[PDB]
Amino acid sequence: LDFQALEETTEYDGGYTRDSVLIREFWEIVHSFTDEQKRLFLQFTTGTDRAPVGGLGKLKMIIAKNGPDTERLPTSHTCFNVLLLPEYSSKEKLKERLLKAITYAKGF
Amino acid sequence: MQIFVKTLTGKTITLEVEPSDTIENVKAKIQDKEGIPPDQQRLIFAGKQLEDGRTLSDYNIQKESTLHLVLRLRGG
Amino acid sequence: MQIFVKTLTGKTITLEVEPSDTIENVKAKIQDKEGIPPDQQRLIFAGKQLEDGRTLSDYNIQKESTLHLVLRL
Repeated sequence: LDFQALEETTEYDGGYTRDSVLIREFWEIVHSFTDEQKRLFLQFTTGTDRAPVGGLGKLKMIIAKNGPDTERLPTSHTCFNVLLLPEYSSKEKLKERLLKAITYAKGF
Repeated sequence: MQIFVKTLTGKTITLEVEPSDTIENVKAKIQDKEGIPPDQQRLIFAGKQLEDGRTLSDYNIQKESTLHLVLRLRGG
Repeated sequence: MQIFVKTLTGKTITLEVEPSDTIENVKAKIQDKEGIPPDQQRLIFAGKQLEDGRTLSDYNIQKESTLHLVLRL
């Protein structure tokens, strides 16, 4: 699981850029995940924990701005590896909501 | 009365409710305790999804009945 | 286009498919290269079990996408 290949090929949508404070807070949270938190995040956003042939960079993950600050949880579409992330007010709020999402969600 | 809402983490959310409480009120209490909006919640009791507009009594949910919370998030 | 199919054993089968191919066709092709009958195959993409009557485009399977093969019995 190379989450650095995943970050290198990640696109951003809805106003997010690689410079967005939220996106940098995001990658700080994701790179610091435990191996199980990493497998959960991948299960949540791509539908599987096992990396593809070619590596995590093949996912071409998209992180799309899901509107302004809210307590609404992040959502995903696994047929596109799209993660809808609302612009959260903090980083610990982003970590808390994101972790609750990938731990409590199962199904489509 | 007390009811329990089990998450996939195994965590149990204990709610103080009345039998005349609607399913909307139960989602509101879960929202107050967890932050999850009601439209991102799906509540399961006895294999049935709980529908708004009905009371816990209509589902014969009793004291210390256990419901299951699954979150509608990863619709892919 | 080219796609990959990784098994539980870790082996990866490389297939050349067209996006309009149905999942019956992919299972038949897996049978052709590895001998596994299509009724012993279970193909997953994006966490979803893939239906035989569907095409690869219906599941947004693109070039160099990788599916997962679980053996179905």
